[PDB]
Amino acid sequence: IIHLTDDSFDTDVLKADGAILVDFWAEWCGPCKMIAPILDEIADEYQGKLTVAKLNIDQNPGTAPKYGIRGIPTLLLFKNGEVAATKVGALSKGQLKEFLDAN
Amino acid sequence: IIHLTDDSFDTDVLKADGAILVDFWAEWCGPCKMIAPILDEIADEYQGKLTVAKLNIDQNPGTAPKYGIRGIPTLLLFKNGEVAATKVGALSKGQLKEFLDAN
Amino acid sequence: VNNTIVVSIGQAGNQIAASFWKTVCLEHGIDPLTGQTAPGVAPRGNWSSFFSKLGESGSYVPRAIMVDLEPSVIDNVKATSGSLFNPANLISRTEGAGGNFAVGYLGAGREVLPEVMSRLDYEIDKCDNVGGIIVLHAIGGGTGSGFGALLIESLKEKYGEIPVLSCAVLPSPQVSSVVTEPYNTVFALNTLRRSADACLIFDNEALFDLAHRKWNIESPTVDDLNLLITEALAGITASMRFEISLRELLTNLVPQPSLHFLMCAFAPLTPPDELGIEEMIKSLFDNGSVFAACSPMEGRFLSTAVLYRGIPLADAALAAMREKLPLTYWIPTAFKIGYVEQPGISHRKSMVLLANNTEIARVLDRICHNFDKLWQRKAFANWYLNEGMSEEQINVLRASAQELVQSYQVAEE
Amino acid sequence: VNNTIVVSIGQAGNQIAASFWKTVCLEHGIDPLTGQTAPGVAPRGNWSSFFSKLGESSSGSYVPRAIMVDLEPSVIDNVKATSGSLFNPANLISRTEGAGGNFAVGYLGAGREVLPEVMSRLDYEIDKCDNVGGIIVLHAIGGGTGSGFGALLIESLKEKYGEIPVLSCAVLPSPVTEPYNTVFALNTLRRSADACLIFDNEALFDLAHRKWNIESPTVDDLNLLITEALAGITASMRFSGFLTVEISLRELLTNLVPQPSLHFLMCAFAPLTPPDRSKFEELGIEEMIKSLFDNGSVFAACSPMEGRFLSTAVLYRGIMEDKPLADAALAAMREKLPLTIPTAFKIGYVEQPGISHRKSMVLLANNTEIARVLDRICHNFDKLWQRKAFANWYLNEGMSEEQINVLRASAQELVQSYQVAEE
Ligand SMILES: Nc1nc2c(ncn2[C@@H]2O[C@H](COP(=O)(O)OP(=O)(O)OP(=O)(O)O)[C@@H](O)[C@H]2O)c(=O)[nH]1
Ligand SMILES: Nc1nc2c(ncn2[C@@H]2O[C@H](COP(=O)(O)OP(=O)(O)OP(=O)(O)O)[C@@H](O)[C@H]2O)c(=O)[nH]1
Repeated sequence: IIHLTDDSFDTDVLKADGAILVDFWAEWCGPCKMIAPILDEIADEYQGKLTVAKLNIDQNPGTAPKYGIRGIPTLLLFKNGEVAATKVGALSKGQLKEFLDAN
Repeated sequence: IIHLTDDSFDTDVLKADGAILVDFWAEWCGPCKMIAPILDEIADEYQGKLTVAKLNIDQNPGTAPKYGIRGIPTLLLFKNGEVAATKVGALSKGQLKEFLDAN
Repeated sequence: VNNTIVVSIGQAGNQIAASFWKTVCLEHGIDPLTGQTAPGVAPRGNWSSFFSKLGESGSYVPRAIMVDLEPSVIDNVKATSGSLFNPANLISRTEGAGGNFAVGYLGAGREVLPEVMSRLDYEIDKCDNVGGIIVLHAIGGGTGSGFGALLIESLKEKYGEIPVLSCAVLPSPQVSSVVTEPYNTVFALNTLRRSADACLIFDNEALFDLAHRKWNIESPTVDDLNLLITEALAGITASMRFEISLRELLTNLVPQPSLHFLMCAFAPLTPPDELGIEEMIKSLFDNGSVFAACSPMEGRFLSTAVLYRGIPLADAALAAMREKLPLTYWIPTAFKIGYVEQPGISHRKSMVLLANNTEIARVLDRICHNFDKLWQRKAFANWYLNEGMSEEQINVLRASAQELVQSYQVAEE
Repeated sequence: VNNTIVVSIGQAGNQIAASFWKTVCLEHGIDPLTGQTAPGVAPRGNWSSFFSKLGESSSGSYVPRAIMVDLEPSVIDNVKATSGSLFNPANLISRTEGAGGNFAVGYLGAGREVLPEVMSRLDYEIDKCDNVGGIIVLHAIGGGTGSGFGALLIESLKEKYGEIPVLSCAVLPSPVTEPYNTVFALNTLRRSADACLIFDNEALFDLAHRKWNIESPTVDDLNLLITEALAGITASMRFSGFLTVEISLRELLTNLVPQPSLHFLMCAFAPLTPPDRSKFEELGIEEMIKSLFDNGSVFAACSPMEGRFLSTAVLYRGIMEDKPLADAALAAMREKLPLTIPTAFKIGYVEQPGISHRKSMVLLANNTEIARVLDRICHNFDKLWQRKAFANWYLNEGMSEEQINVLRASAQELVQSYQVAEE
């Protein structure tokens, strides 16, 4: 489980080798808590293939506005320093996979 | 079709060799009349395998209370002098068979 | 902190209790198989109201007594609940009550009464402050009805100052068969009426319908019906577990001792497959939401308690609802609102409605009429007559129910 | 109607056995502490498949067609303590020593001593069957009783009865001498068992921690998962009904095993919803079927989708809300699976739900990724045997050094079989 700050985003996400999934979230977001246990399973089954990161938008208000986030939870797939795909809202552990499989 | 009294229950049901199905019933019971034609079919198809008996609880009030009957119709399966299984209420000729097949 | 004991009786009663206790354990963070909580930390809320503690860093034991005249349900609870319950408080005999009120009240139930009362004596004594006993039982059979009525009477004779709430499961009309159930129900009703301090009804017909229509189960299981009851019961007791006593709760619900019958409703009734607060309240009060086969909105409310559970505007919609209820005019009314932080494990937020409503009369008159169908021809008379009841005694009890109905009929002006 | 006898060996075996029988009693309405039913009532379902009736209906009893064997007595003592008069006391056989985690003790030492009694109880159970349809052997293979005597008894079973199907349900250790015992047991499971269903403790551990939030999972937690799967697999044999597709152990293994050399199976279950919420929270059919075929749902630390399916059975039970949807879904899965050796895709349905889920599914598969689980084991065995770690343990016990090489080679012959089936 990788926690991020605004200061660490550059190195952790953008300068990163290999694919990375970022969960922009908050404590006061019902649906965000819903997928917290789901995201842990993917951190196992996509070992080496993916790294899973989290950014809490309350304590780090600087990053989300840069990416045009419309709400939370927002899953962002990064490859180099680039957004590959986007998932908005809480979802099944199965729809998440089909999303990861194709990109 | 075997009719019973309280006096004949002992010999006819309890001292009986082989399996026996007893229908505790009444004329003023809607559901009891419902299965009267059904019980005749089983008296044919289970020849030797089963004997089918009837006890009218109005004219023989002594027997049902001994067996903890909660209402009518009540089908009781006897083997020796023992209640093997119990069916309460009117039923299909098919559910009756699956009940007889298993016991 | 007031203490509550739960005495469950017969098949239904003990099956419901088993599921009640597992749930309440989970809500408090108590392990339902051992009675233990995470090392160091304690159970959530006012746990001592329903549990009592054994050692130190120790086990939590439900204030529970389970009774049956047949062994198999209580044996299921033993197989499936580890060291949770007090072994001395699980009491069973062998032969059952054969669906006969009289065996429960005059026959075999009379024989277990002392042991049961002994266990009650012990659970009452170990309470620092006994707030109430709750009796869970179905009243269609012989044990929950006959022994249930016997125990209630015994309890009020000896303790008297202790409030007794009966949570009574009523039988749905049978169409496949003609059964003794109406007799048993009416016989039990007499006691519920004269001795219990309140009786909360659970109509099997409505629960089936709720499972079939709102939960979407093609053909509901007894286990589906019990889960409906469990969550209502978890909700009612929530106000006492996180605080108000059973006595304070019944005081506000009951304005006259001759009008102490209750119905309940639950929200959300969504299939086991999150709602706005205004619509939750709207649902909670709809006729198709009550755990009885009647329409509360077409009768009158004597008194109401709403107990909300979970996560302002909440006070506005409840106020609006208050003003829309048809009220009994000369009897004193109450509309009590409760809030509890800790949610049911089922739903992030939920509500129970407890209500004293005159429509209970249509439910009771349905039972009376099924009885009269049987009694007009002395249908199963000798079942009861050859077990200690007289013909005159049956009539007296039948008249007692008719009087209960009449009470609520009068309350409706 | 087919009869099944369940033989359980060693700690794991018997603890699982106890949990299985309690659940089965509850499904059939049989009192799990006394073998009785309420006055006048018979059990639900086809109870005689797994139970025999003792005596009259009054004081009589329904007795699990069960035999429990151990060397150490603690576990069978515990069964006696928790299970009233359910079992036939003559079918609970134990001694005094444990096998001390030594396969050779169970196979050649103290195990040989228990065999005539155990075999004699098998005789008695067998003969009192109208028609015996199979024997299920419940055991862990990381210790010395389940592995050694499990090996001894399956061999013995096949020599004496031959034609009777024998299915092993075998628990595998999670990453002591466990890798040694596993490998030794595998030989017999390869050569003599008609089929072997693995339960990988590593996967069970993860599921219990992951899906259920148990920080420190116990064996009780792991046994819940196994029990559900066992109840679910045996439901086709224990119930009948208008829509119930009755399937014998014979028919099941026939469809799951395409060649005698490929008879190792894995299983998945759904829903894996935490017991905490079991009846209050339900999955729809979609999510349920989806989950069933997910890599994170198999009782094996590996990924069936990255390998190839040789064969498959989906065993559904309980409520069916939407049969066109379920058929559409299974048909879609059937066309999505990586395939080899011609495949089978069998679907079973049982009306009766289990005791904890309104509807549930078990997936049994013959899949080539079982090679991964087996590979993990052999790498650990080789890591100890390369330096002869606890070798004298087994040498001083009757096994010869060259003969354990044979068994390491035997298991390798099985791991190569599944690798060949993939490419
Ligand atoms: N809601 C609900 N109703 C039940 C349950 N079990 C039985 N019933 C109903 O309750 C009535 C029977 O009462 P029981 O509690 O089962 O029987 P008992 O009177 O307590 O015991 P006996 O007289 O020996 O038969 C019937 O109308 C059944 O429909 C249950 O678990 N939940
Ligand atoms: N899933 C599960 N695994 C178990 C259980 N009990 C033991 N195990 C595992 O089984 C393996 C040990 O095998 P045992 O059955 O305990 O040994 P045994 O043959 O019974 O007894 P000994 O030969 O005397 O040691 C280890 O991998 C344990 O983690 C259980 O109840 N459930």
